[PDB]
Amino acid sequence: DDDEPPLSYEQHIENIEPLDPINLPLDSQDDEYVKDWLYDSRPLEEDS
Amino acid sequence: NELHPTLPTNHNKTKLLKSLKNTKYFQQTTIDWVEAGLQLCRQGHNMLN
Amino acid sequence: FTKSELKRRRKTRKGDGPWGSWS
Amino acid sequence: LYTPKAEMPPEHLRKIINTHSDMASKMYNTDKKAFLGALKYLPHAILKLLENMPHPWEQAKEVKVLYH
Amino acid sequence: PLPTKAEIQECTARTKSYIQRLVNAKLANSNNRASSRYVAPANLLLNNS
Amino acid sequence: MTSWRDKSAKVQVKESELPSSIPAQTGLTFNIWYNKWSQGFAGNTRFVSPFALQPQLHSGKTRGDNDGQLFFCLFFAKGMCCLGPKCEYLHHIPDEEDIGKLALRTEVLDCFGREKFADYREDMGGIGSFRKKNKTLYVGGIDGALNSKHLKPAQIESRIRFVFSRLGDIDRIRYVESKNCGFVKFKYQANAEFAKEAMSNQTLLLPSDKEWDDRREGTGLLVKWANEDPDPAAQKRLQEELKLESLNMMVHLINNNTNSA
Amino acid sequence: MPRIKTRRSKPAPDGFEKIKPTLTDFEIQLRDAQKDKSSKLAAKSNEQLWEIMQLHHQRSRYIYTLYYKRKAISKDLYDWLIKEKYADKLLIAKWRKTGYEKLCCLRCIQKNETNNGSTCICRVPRAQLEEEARKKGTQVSFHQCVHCGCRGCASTD
Ligand SMILES: [Zn+2]
Ligand SMILES: [Zn+2]
Ligand SMILES: [Zn+2]
Ligand SMILES: [Zn+2]
Repeated sequence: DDDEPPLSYEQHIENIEPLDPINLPLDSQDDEYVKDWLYDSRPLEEDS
Repeated sequence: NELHPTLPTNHNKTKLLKSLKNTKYFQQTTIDWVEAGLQLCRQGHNMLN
Repeated sequence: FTKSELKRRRKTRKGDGPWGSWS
Repeated sequence: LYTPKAEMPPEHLRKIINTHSDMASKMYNTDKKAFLGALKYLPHAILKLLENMPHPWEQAKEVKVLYH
Repeated sequence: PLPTKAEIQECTARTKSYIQRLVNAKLANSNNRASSRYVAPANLLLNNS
Repeated sequence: MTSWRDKSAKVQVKESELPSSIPAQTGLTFNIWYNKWSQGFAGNTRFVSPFALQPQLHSGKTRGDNDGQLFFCLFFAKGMCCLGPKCEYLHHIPDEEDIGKLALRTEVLDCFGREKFADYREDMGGIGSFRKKNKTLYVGGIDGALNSKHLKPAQIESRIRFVFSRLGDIDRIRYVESKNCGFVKFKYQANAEFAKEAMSNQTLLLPSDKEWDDRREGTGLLVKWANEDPDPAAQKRLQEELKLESLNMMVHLINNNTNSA
Repeated sequence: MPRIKTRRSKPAPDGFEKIKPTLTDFEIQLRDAQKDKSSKLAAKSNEQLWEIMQLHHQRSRYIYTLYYKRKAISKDLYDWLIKEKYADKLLIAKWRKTGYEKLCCLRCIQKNETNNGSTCICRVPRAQLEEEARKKGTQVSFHQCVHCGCRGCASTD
């Protein structure tokens, strides 16, 4: 609602567990090369 | 879009974020995106008000 | 100043430092 | 003679925004001007926010911000 | 007499430098960020005391 | 020394005890840029200061004493400084040693560091003019200060003589009953600047009086800069002192040409 | 990799449960320091910002002395603390240098922030400041720096 202010990040958002993001279930035999890193924030970022 | 190409200029060396970074009045950190969105809504509400 | 002196003068501070106050 | 930018704590930003909720004091007279002069740059700030939006496969995204 | 060729160049380069210093004053004073694209200390005072 | 340099300055007001930064409501909506109230009819908007300076009590050493601060704490004069001994500015009545430090600086700005202006404010309030070295205060608004006590015509002058004597050396004190106002002239401009912000919006109640619980309901007394004194009994004294100032300067000035030659 | 315990976040290594009650005490002080305590003074408002830079320093000294000084935690724990932002990667990296042992924060050595090309004055040794004020015949005028309230970071004192 427009009357209520935007609730602060830290009193409300930061403490709660986030949720389950959208992910395909995957096949461990078909998708084994990508299944570890496909849903990273930046995939393969640390892999030299 | 393909018919009328607008080519960028090469002398555009001053970007906005980079020139603001050189100033002592801007500091840098990493926060969550949803925090950065709510900060911008509170900042933008103050700017108009 | 000597190292034994500076070791002694840094114990004058009320806190441990860097926020320990000479005052 | 260039060292890079110093990477402040996240709480240092956080208190400042909490502090400027009610600028009733006389001390905020320059900082009110800084709100008002920042309005022309706000449009750029909306772009950098929306282009960095978390995609549906991400719970939370930690972005690197530059603040006044 | 017409002005000599060495005389017009002494007056052109004095005037051209004065004009270009004025234009660079106008572009730098404008609040457009896209105007630095198109562009004194240790003074003595008190009889250099 | 014994009253001032002996102790350290004390915290006058706790920081929670400070007043709210928003003013008392005289309007419908509060304006955020200009920290005032907008859709309102009018208001007297002047109120009695809840705080006051006890000079022999609150004075003491501060941080600016060790730092060599030239300027006095404006809130110390209002009785409102919450920093106490941690404050950057001075916390004592100005002395001849202090004003001698301010001698190069007093010409353009007051003892509190605030810059003076070209001409006076219209009502003769505010900071002051650098064109005139005014050392005389106009003590006005005494009726609301006393909370409408009659008292005497001249017991009013006793309270004015009592309070302003704590704030520095006095040239003279004149009270005018028909105009219901006082004229206090100080030895130094710096004391007059200090006593002006010290005594703005104050009360003269003296606790023993019966209205001391209702010192807050009243108006408060205006301390404003004073105009020139219109009687020729005083006018001739001005050109006499201006003569004597000129003779003391020429002796100082021919010594400059002596060193110049 | 974030601060928030996400599902992409990696579970903690072995030695973390021993140091977790110490780290929570820094964490609850940072929640109370950001509490928006409305203070109308400029001298008090930044003074509360000085508490935050102190607690971020003191949490990072703690993890610094666990790993480099006393060797009390493993490297697999210590890298997990940096990726989960419990410690400052770049501030600890200055404490390993010789002149920067007791560094105040990263901001007080940035040469571009200042009007001169200088560090903050809290980098200057106290005995040097006492010597320069002695020649002037005054006490030293510096008490607390404007960036984070330091009182001297110099490794000699
Ligand atoms: Zn004070
Ligand atoms: Zn420091
Ligand atoms: Zn620092
Ligand atoms: Zn500093």
